[PDB]
Amino acid sequence: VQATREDKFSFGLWTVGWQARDAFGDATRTALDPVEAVHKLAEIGAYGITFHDDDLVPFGSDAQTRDGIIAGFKKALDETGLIVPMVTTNLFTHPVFKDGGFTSNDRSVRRYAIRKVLRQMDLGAELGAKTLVLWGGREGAEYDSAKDVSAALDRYREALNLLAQYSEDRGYGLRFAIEPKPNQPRGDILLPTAGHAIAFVQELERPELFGINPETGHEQMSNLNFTQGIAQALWHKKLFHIDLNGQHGPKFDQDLVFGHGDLLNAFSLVDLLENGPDGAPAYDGPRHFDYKPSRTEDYDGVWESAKANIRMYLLLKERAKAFRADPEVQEALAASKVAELKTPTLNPGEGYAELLADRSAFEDYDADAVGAKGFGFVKLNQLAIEHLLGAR
Amino acid sequence: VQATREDKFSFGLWTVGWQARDAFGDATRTALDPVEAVHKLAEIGAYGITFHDDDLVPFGSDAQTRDGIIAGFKKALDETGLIVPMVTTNLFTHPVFKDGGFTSNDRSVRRYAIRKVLRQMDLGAELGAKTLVLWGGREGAEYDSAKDVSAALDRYREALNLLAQYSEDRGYGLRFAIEPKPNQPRGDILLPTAGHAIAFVQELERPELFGINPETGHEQMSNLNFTQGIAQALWHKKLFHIDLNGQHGPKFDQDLVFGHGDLLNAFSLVDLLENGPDGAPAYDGPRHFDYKPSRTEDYDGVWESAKANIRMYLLLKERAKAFRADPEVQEALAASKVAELKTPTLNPGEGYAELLADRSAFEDYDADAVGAKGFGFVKLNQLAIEHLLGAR
Amino acid sequence: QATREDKFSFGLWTVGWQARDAFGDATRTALDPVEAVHKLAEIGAYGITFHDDDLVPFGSDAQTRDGIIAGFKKALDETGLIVPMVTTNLFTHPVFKDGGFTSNDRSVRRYAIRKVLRQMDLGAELGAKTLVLWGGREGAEYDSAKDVSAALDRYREALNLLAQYSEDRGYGLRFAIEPKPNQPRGDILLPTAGHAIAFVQELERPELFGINPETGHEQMSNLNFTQGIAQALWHKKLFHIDLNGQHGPKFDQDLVFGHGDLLNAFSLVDLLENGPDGAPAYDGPRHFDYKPSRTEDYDGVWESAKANIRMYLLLKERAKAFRADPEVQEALAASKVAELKTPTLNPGEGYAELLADRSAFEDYDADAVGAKGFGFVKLNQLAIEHLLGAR
Amino acid sequence: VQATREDKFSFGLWTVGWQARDAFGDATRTALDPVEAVHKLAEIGAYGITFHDDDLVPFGSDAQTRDGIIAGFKKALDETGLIVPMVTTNLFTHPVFKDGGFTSNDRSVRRYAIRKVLRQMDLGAELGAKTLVLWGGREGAEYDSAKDVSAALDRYREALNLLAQYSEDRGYGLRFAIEPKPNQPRGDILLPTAGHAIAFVQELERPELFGINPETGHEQMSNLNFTQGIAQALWHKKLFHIDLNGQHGPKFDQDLVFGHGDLLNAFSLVDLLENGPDGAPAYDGPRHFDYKPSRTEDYDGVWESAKANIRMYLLLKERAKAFRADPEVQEALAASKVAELKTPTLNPGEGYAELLADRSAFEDYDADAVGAKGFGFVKLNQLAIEHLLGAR
Ligand SMILES: O=C[C@H](O)[C@@H](O)[C@H](O)CO
Ligand SMILES: O=C[C@H](O)[C@@H](O)[C@H](O)CO
Ligand SMILES: O=C[C@H](O)[C@@H](O)[C@H](O)CO
Ligand SMILES: O=C[C@H](O)[C@@H](O)[C@H](O)CO
Ligand SMILES: [Mg+2]
Ligand SMILES: [Mg+2]
Ligand SMILES: [Mg+2]
Ligand SMILES: [Mg+2]
Repeated sequence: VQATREDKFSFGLWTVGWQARDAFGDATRTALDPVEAVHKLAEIGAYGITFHDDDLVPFGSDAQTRDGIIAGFKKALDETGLIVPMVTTNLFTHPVFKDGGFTSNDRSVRRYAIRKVLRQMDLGAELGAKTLVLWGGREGAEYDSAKDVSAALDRYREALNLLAQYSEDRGYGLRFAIEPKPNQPRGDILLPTAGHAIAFVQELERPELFGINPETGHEQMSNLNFTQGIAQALWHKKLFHIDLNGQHGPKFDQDLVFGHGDLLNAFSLVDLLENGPDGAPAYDGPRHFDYKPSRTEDYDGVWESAKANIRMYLLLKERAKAFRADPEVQEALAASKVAELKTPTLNPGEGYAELLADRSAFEDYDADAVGAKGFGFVKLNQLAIEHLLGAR
Repeated sequence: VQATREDKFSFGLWTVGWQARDAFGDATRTALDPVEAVHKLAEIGAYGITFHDDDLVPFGSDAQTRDGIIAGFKKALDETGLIVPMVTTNLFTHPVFKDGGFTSNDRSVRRYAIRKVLRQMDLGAELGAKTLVLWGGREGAEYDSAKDVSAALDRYREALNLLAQYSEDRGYGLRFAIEPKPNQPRGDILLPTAGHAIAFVQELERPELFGINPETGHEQMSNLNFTQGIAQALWHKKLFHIDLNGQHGPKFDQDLVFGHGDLLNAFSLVDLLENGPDGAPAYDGPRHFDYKPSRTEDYDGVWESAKANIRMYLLLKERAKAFRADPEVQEALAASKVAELKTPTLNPGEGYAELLADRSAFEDYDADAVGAKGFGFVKLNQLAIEHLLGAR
Repeated sequence: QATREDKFSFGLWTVGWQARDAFGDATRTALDPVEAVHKLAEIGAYGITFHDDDLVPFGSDAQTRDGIIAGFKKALDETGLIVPMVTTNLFTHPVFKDGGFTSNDRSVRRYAIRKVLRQMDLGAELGAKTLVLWGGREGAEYDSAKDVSAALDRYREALNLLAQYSEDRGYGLRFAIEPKPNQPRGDILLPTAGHAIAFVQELERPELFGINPETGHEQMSNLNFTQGIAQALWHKKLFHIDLNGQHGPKFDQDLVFGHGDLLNAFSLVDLLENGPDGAPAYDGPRHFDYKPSRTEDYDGVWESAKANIRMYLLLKERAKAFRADPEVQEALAASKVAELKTPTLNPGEGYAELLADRSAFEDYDADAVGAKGFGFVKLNQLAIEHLLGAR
Repeated sequence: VQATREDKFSFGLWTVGWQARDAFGDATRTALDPVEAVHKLAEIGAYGITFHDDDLVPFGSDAQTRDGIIAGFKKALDETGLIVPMVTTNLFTHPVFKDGGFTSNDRSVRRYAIRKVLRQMDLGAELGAKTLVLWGGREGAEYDSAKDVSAALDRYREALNLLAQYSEDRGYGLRFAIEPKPNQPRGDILLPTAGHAIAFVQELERPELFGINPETGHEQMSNLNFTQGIAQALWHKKLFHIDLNGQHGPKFDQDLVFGHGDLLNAFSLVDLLENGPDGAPAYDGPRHFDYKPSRTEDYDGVWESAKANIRMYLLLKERAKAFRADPEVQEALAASKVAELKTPTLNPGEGYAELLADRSAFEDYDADAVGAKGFGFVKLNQLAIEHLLGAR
C-alpha cells in the first residue's frame, strides 16, 4: 500500500541519522544532513519529523550558528510540507548528565537540565510542536545506596511542575509525555514501565497536561505485553504519544524496525490502535518510529529500513481489519464471550445488598458445571494468526 | 538474634502448608493441620498468620463443618496470642476461575467471584484482620484477542468499588491491597508490576482505601529492582502490605526464603524499610513471608525454612544498621552527594523567571568541569557490601 | 493437509494434559489412550509417543499392564500409527524429587535405571527408534546441594549402561538428551542444546547419542532456537525435535508451535525443510510437545492439535515461496549469504601463503570495505512479506 | 586481606582504561597511558596484564610507532615484575568487522581477520603469553536469513585450525580460549553459551589446544547459573581462562566489579575454584577481571574499583574456606548426602544383568518410603549464607 499524511507516520532525526557507533564499535555511516533528512522522509511518506535539541544544533553552538540552522530547517519543512509534532531534549549524552539531568545528585546539574529544556520548549513552541517528550535516560542508578528514590521523585516532580507552569503562562499549549524505560544506560532507570510512569504523572500539579510515551522495545526489555500496557494506558487516557520499534525480549535495546521483533504483538497492537470503538482508531496521535537502521547497512539500507517501518504498519493494519470483518472470527469472538466482558457484572441498580440476596450468584451456583465449559481461545488465536499469514 | 512480636513477622497458612505438588510432580508432604501450624508459627516467633478462605475451610464445606473449623482456629489463636493481620480469597484454584474471577469473560463467574470475596471479608472482619489482599492470579490472557483489557479494567474496578462500599457500610475498617504479578498462571496477568497496580488504584471510587501488596519475586520475574519499586510505592504512600521471598530473575516463581534469591537487593530492601526517616522504620505493616519450603524437604526442613526467613531479615537488619552508623559510610554518602538530592532544585520563592535570569544555571555554567567530577558510587557500594559480609 | 510423509507426531501427554497447573485443579477429564490414537490418526498424525506412566498408571500389576499394552497395540494396528519414540517419567513421583540418575540418594539412582530399562524393552517391542531422556529433576535449587562434577559422572555412568544394554539386545535405539534450563528445578543440569551436545561427546558410544531440543526450552533463556538447531545439525546431533511456542523467559507455556515467537518459527521451518539438496535438512519426526490451554474443553484440545499441523504447513509453504523468489535471490546475492560457503583460504593455501598475501593485510583497504552495506534489513523485509502472504 | 602474586589477579588494559563512552553518551574520562596502567596495577597487587592489540597500539600505527610503544610497555613490565598471561585481538571495533571477523559473509574480511590475529599471536609469544583469548563479538546476526550458521561454523573452524597449525609450527605453545556471549553487539552471537563453545571446540583438528574463557555476566545475560556452568567446564577440562565481573540478569552487559551483581553465585563460584579436590584449587589459571569502572567515576573511582575486585575475591575466599571447615556444615553435608553422589550407582563389575536381577533396585523397592525423607537442603543453604554474612 501507500502511506498518506492521514496515517501520521513520523520519525526522529536521530533514527535515520544514527551513524551506528555502538557500545563496541565505531560509526559505519557518515553524518546525515537535517535538510536532506527532511527531504528523504517527505519522499517516503512521513507527515512529520522530530528531534532532540542537540540532533539539530550541535551542542555548544553560538547563537548565530544555531539561528542559522533553524532557519534552513524551517525552509525544508516549508518546502516539503512536513511538520514537527513533537520535540525532545537531550539530557543523556554530555558527561555532566552522567548521574541524571532532573535527578542528578548534583544540584547545579539539576538547575542546568531545567534551563536546557526550557530553551527547547521555546524552539518547540516556535516550530508548532504539540508534545514535549521527556526521556530520563540517566535518571536511575547502578547501586542502591547511591540514589534516594523518594528524593529523586520529588525532584522529578519539582522540575515537571515548573515546565507546566512556564508553558501555560507563555501560552504554548504543550502536552508532556514521560517515556519509561527499565534500564540502559543506567543499571536501573526511574519510572521503569508504562505503569510506574502513569502512577507518577497522577502526582503532579496539573496531571491533565501529562501523559506517557511508551516505546515497544522498552516494555519488551522486561518481557511485558506491550499491547496490554498500551490498552491500560488508553483506559487511563494517558497515551499522549507512542514510540514504535522491534525487540527480542530481555537484552540490550535493539531498536529494530517495527514488527521485526515480536510480530504477533505488533499485530495485536495495530488492531488495538485502529479497530477502535465506533469503527475509528482508539488512538489519534503520531505513529512515531524510534528505531535504528542496523550497523551493517549503508544509506541505501537506511532508506530501506525507513520504508519498512511504514510497510509493516500498513500490512498489519490491512490484516487487522480483515480479521475483524471475518464472520468466522465473529463466531469465534462470540463463543469466547469477549463482548460479555463489556456488560456490567451487576444489573443496573444492584449493589452488595441485592447481590447478597441472589442465591444464584453463590448458594445455588454450580461452579463445577461452569468450570467444565471451554472458552475456545485457541481457535480464536489460530484465526487471528491465519489472518496475519494472509492464509484467509 | 531473636524475633519479637514488635518485628511483626507473619506467614500465610499456605506457605508452611504447601504440600509441594508442583507443575511436574506429586506432593512430597502430607497436609498440615491449621491448629498445628498456629502453634509452630507462634513457637518460632511469628506474630500473625494469614490465609485464603480455601486454605482454612475446604472448598464446599457445609456450614456446620466451616463453623467447627473456624471455632477450633480461634481457640488456637487465643491460646497462642497470634493475630490474623490480613486475609485473602482463593479466586484461582477452582476450574470455574480458569479465565479469572472479577474479570472472567463469563458474567456469572464475575458475580460468584464477588460473593466469594464478600463472604471472606466477613470472616476477616470477625478475626480482626485489617487488610484484605487481592491477588488476581487468573485475571489476564494467553492470547491478545481473548481479552478486552479496557472492559477488564472496568469490571475489575466495578468489583473493587462494591467491596469498599460494603466494607464502609459495615464499619469493617479494612484497607485493600492489590498484589501485582506479571505472569503465572496466565501467560500475561493484568496489573503486571507495582506501577500498573498503583496507577489502577488511583482510578477507584475511594482510592484512599486502596494500596498494593507487592511481592519480592513478582517484580524480579520481570527483572525489575524490587527495592526501587518499593521506594516509589512508599513515595505514593501505597505500601499497605508486603510479601517477602526470594527469586532468581525471570523464570517460574520460586518462592525461596527471603534473601536466598537476590541477596544484595534483599539488603537494600531491609535498609529502606527499617532505616526510615527520623530513626524509625519507613514501613510499619506486617513483614509477611509468602514463600514455599522446597519440594526436597520434609516437615523438619519446613520449620527450618520458616525460621530461615526471620533469621535472614534480622541479620540483614543488623548489617543495615551498622552500615549507616559508620562514619566512613557517612563520609562516602557526603562525597557521593546522596542527601543533596533532598534539597529542592529551586531556591525558595524562585520561579522560572528567576531561573531564566540565573546565568550560572546556563550561560556561565561550566558543564565540562562538572562532567569531570566523579561521584564515588563504587566506593560507597563496596562499603555497603563489606558491611553485609561482616567484613566491617 | 497433512500426509504420513510430513511425519507429525504427538505425545500422549500433550492432548491428554488435564490442565492441573501450579495454581489450579484440572479442568479436563482423563483422555483414554485408545481414544487418543484414534483422534490423532484422524487429524493426520503419523505417530504417537508416551512416557511409561502416561500409558500404564504408576504401580499397575502385570496383568493390568499387559492388558493396557495389548489394547494400545490394537489401536495402533487399526489406525496405522507408529511409535517413533518412547520416554520414561523420572520426574513425577516423590522419590525423584532430587533427580533420577543424579539424585544424591544412591538407591533412587539404581531404581531410575531399572525404570528406564523396562521402558526400553517396551519401546523395542513397539518398534520405537529413539529413547528421549528429559532429566527434569537433575539439578538443584541451591549451589552447595549438588556436586555438578559427580552429577555428570553419574549421568554418564547411567547412559553408558543403557547403550550397552540396547547394543547387546540388538534394539538399535538412538538416545536423545533433552535440555531445559529450569523448571521444575531452580537450575537443571545440561541447560541448553550446547551443554547437552558437549556432554554427549564424552560418553562411551557417542555415535548413539544426540539431543532432543525443544523450542520453548531454548526460548526460556532468550536464545535463538533456529540458530541452536543449525549448530545441532552441523554436529549432526539433531536426533529428534520437540516443537511448541513460548514467550521468552517465564514459566514454560507449551503453546502450539508458532503461537509464541512467530518469526523464529518461520526461520526454523525454512531451515528444516529448505535443506541441502532441495531436500529437507532433517528427516525425523516433527514432534509437538505442547499443552492445550487450561481454558479449553475437549473441542479446544482437538482444535489445538490441528493448529500445530496447520502452523507448520502454512510456514512451510511461505518458506518455499520465500526461496523461489527472484527478488529474494537478488537480495541474498547482495547480502553475500552464499559467499560464506566459499572457504576463506584458496585450495592448498596455509598460513605461509596467507602471510605472503599483502592484499590480505598490508595493502588491504579496511576503511573502504567497512563502508559498503550488507543489505540485511531489506532481505529481512522480503522474508516477513513472504510470511504475511504480502507477496 | 592482601593480594599476592600467587593469587593470580590480572586485569585487561581495556578495563581500568575504559573511558566510559557508552551507547548513549560521550566519554567521561581521559585516556589511560599503558605504562601508567602497568604501574598502578602492579601497585594494587595484580600479577599480570592483558590487552587487545588495538588497546596498546592504535589501529594503523606505522612500525616505528608500533615498535616504540612495545619497547616502552616491555620496560614497564620489567620494572614492575608484571607478566602478560594472555593477549587478545580486536575483531569488533573497526567498521570492516560489522558482520564479523572470521565469519563475515565477505571473504576478504575473513582473510584480513586471520592476518590481524596471526600478528597478535607474534606479539603474544614475544611477551611470554600462554593463552590467546578469542571473543567473536561480531560473529552472528540480527536477522535469521542473513547468516548461514552451518557455513559460519565451517569458516570459524577453518580459521582456528590455521591458528593452531601456526602456533604449533612456530613452537609458541599457546592455548586457545573461545569466549562465549549470547548477544551484544550482534542480535545473537554464534556460540552463545559455555556449552555451545565446548561442543564446537570438540570438532577442531587439535581439540587439546582449545578450551573456553567463560565470563560471569555473559552466562548471566541468559539467566544461566555461572557456577554450575564452570563446574561443567571443569568436568570437561576446558576451563582455560576466566573473566570475572558482575551482572544483574538479562539486560545489557553491565561489567560491574566481581561480586557486585549476583553475590550468592559469586560465593559458590569462589568456593568451586578454591576448594578443589584435596585442599588445592580446582583451577590454576589467572583470575582475570574483565569489568568496567562505572561511567559516574573518575580515576579515583577507577583505582577504587580495581581494588574492589581483588577485595571481593579475597573476602569470598575467606568465607568459602570457613564454610567448608565448619563441622556443622560438614554435618549438614552428610545429612544432605552431597558426597553420596560420588559413589558409583553400580557396584564394582556390575552390569545390566546383575542390576536386572537385583530386586531391591525395583521389584522390592519402597519408593513411597524413600520419597518422604527430606534432603535438608534449605538448612545447608542457610549455613552457607550465614558464613557469607560473617554471622558464623
Ligand atoms: O531509548 C532511547 C529513547 O527511546 C529515546 O530515543 C527517546 O524516545 C528520545 O529521547
Ligand atoms: O503468586 C501467588 C501469590 O503470591 C499469592 O500467594 C498471593 O499473595 C495470595 O493469593
Ligand atoms: O518440559 C517437559 C519436557 O519437554 C517433557 O515433555 C519431555 O519432552 C518428555 O519427558
Ligand atoms: O563482552 C566483551 C568481552 O568480554 C571482551 O572483553 C573480551 O573478553 C575480549 O575481547
Ligand atoms: Mg523512544
Ligand atoms: Mg504473595
Ligand atoms: Mg519436550
Ligand atoms: Mg571477557
